[PDB]
Amino acid sequence: HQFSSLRTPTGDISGQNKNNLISGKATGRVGNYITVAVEYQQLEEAIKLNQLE
Amino acid sequence: AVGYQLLLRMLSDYSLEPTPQVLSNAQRSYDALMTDTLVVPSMRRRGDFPVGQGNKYDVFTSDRYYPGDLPLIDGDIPN
Repeated sequence: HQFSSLRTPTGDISGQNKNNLISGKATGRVGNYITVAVEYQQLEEAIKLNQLE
Repeated sequence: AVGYQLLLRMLSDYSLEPTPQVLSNAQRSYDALMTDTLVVPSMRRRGDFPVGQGNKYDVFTSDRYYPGDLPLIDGDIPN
């Protein structure tokens, strides 16, 4: 919060108006999936795929 | 009372001197009128005067001491 001050010659603030209390917030949200997917046939892994790790 | 007072106040217009009987009657009427509208004030307590233990004072009430003339200055306007 932030405030502002008055200025009077004798401390009298009857006529003037006081400060308000406005509350604000910051909102965060979740994003999207980061997905990586691969696929291969059975025979590809049977013969071709070497050192898959 | 009113008539005698105004008569005494307007006699000088005709340059005539009032008689003692008229003065006495005016004084009597004025005294009666002043007696009618008479009030005698009563001196209330000072304000710091303690209230005796026999009155059974209590908290949440200002009965501990006699209520004087309240300042009637509260809030920001006093200062």
